[PDB]
Amino acid sequence: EERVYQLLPKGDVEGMRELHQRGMSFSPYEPTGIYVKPDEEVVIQVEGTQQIKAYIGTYSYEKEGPKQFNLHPGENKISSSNGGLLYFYNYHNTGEVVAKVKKGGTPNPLFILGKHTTKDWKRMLAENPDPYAIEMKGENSLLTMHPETVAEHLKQEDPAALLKKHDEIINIEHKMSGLSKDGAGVANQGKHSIHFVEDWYTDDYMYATYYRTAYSKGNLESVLNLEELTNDGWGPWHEVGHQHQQDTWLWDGLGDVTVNIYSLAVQTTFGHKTRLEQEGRYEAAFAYLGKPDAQEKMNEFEKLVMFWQLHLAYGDQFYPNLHQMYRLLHDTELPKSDEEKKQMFIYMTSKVAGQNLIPFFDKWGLSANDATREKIEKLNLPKLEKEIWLSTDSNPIREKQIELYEAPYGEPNNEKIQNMVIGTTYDEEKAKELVQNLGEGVKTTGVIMQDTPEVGEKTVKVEIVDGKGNKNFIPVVVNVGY
Repeated sequence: EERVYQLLPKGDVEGMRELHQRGMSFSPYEPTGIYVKPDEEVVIQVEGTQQIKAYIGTYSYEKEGPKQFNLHPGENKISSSNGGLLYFYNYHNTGEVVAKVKKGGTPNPLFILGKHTTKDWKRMLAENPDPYAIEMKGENSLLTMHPETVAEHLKQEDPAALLKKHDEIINIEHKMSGLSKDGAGVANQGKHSIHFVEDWYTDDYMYATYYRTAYSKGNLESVLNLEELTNDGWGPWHEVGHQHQQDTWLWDGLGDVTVNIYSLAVQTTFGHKTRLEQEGRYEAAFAYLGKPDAQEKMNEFEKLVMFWQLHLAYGDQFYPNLHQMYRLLHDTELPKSDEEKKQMFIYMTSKVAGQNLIPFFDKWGLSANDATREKIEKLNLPKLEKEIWLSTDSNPIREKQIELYEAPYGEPNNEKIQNMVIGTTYDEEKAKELVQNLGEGVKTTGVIMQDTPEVGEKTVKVEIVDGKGNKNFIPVVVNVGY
């Protein structure tokens, strides 16, 4: 027969990662529900002008990593020694690409939310007894699991409710990161989903890396059981949070601290008490509240306290604004060491809050130097009027809640990938031609920023600004060269 695919332009995962200042990429996978046997050839033709990429094998699902393929337009034939599930990758930002599989491959269960009913699901399982894998695709999530594991932990008649909840969790963490589906620039979440994989070939408990999050055998209950995902899902919340964690305020000792900021966000949004409160981490942390070497003698979960206190003090809009402001940093102001990251955080949080937070950080053993103190001083920020360093979830000593950052709107010049010499940080005219559809009173500054100075079809950032002084970075695809 013939299975055809309409592959919408999803964009580049690495481009969004650098834009978001995140440490690992989201998933580039577009599931097909086709399984390719080892050393079996598949015939796929690409109808259209643009080319696409393909995968055989699933990240963290087999012993060997997946094999990547560069598919040129028209008829194409590829094969893989290890075999595996077929995926496509339309890394372009515009133009849908038609890809039809007319030879090779075997049907593999793929449930798609908002497209398949319980009837389709029941039929899907019956037609494919004991399959290679079960795949369940939501709006923002992809699940690749072993069938026996799904049979054990899926407590509904279809994966729909499970996929709805996974998307909700992901949307919560996107929001906490100041990322939205229709955001512009540093507020654009991108069009790539988060991948959840059952890994039978690792000893790690749970982990997160590039392109996916993974869960070792025996530890999938909180991923597939809807009730456990909602009530005891700290695991998957944490791993998803790890893919949101931005490095610019991640110094040594925060690796398993700031990730849980997103975890606490999910836990409270579902109407539950915080892990800090239920483990009494507050009382333990307050034992170091004032100590000169407090930060050194505190553990990972104790340091988490001061981060959550900022959220409770200035409302749900704090960390969304903080994430965005960090993405707007120019190359020269990016912190390049743990010490600089610490000092930067004191300044950035103060600017977001709109208050001098130096005494708050002083109490938690994070002292600002004279340069930082002076830099904050020039902002003429009002003092703290309340002691927010004693704040808990059972005691919300808030401050003035702040508004959400309104980033100026702009679009890439997807009409033609232009030229730019590597190392270009300022060019008034080329920058103007790189963007489209600017908001009222919105213009380019001429500032251009490539996070990782590489030559080729790479993503660079173009700075825009409105009348209020607010700025944004518009990600555009440019042909960089020597």
